[PDB]
Amino acid sequence: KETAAAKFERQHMDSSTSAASSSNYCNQMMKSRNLTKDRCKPVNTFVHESLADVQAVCSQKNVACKNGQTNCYQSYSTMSITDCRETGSSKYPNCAYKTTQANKHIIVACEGNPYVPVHFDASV
Repeated sequence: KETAAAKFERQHMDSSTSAASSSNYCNQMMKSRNLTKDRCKPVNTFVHESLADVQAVCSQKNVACKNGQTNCYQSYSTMSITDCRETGSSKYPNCAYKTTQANKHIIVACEGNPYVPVHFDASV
């Protein structure tokens, strides 16, 4: 069954582009990464950096997750990210999203050995 680490890459990593290139980026990515299979995931962030740079966040600034957990880490540097948010016209199975480009610090939750990201918590 898919591991938590593999699930993080599938839902959040897009090293193949430096940023979202059109307003349809989220619509395409959400569907292809299988994030709209059972329902429309309401919000999802993609990170446009190398996997190694994102995995490195687990050894950066330790911070509390939004939920209180203390296995969260924030990147020392800003990263290129795309914020995908469901629109008013979104209706399963035709999930629709608004694409927003941004450069922010990311906060992820890390677990395992090797200690890698398993959940995207927020961008600040």
